[PDB]
Amino acid sequence: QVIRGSGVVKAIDMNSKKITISHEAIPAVGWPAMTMRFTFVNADDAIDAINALKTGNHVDFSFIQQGNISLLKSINVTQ
Ligand SMILES: [Zn+2]
Repeated sequence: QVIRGSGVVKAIDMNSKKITISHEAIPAVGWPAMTMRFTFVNADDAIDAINALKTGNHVDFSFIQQGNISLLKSINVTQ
């Protein structure tokens, strides 16, 4: 139920708490490569996403599915 992904951060919205990630195929849930919105709960996850947005560096992340909400459980940026 914890799903892992990778991609590039393309957008962040602090009102909706949404990180837009252009992610790779995720075979565990049968999703193709897409640009999709993930919800963050913690300022740390947002600050990692914001540094990824600046650099364009690849990001690894995990989330769970609640319908239209993909809830971020972790995020790592890679220099
Ligand atoms: Zn912290």
